[PDB]
Amino acid sequence: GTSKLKYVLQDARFFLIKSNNHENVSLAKAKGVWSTLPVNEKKLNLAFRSARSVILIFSVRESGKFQGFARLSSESHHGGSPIHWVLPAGMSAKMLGGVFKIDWICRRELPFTKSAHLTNPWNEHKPVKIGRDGQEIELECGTQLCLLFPPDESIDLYQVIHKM
Ligand SMILES: CNc1ncnc2ccccc12
Repeated sequence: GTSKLKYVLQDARFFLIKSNNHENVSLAKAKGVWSTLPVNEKKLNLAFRSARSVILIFSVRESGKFQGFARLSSESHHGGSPIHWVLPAGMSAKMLGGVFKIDWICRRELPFTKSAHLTNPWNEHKPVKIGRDGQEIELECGTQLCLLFPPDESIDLYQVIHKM
């Protein structure tokens, strides 16, 4: 069903995460963490304090798909265990030092071909597949994009709801 999902998405903020590689998205699915550059680190830290849920929607570059989406459960933190990201060319581990804890809501893929009818008012009404890392997605677009994903029966939204 979709009722607990819709409850989680009600009045959420949505952000596009564009991973350069698959390795870090698999790590993020395994460990429930994400790290971004400080400009997006600041944006997400602000959004986490402002909304009942902040949803990150992942897509790895060149894949033609989204790989799932997750909810921020914390602000970024520095000083923990060095998460072994595959660091992109031009990105240092000090830049990715901020670590967000995330709860996955769906780890299933969605091909871009299935989101062609959805455009983002905060990105000039471009198809929602188009955007740089950190691009905020408007409420209705983001909600409808999340509802397009195949349900992930492995995930129980009860624990997620217990953090809102
Ligand atoms: C886990 N950190 C990352 N991994 C892969 N690509 C990225 C692109 C922009 C910012 C952060 C990235």
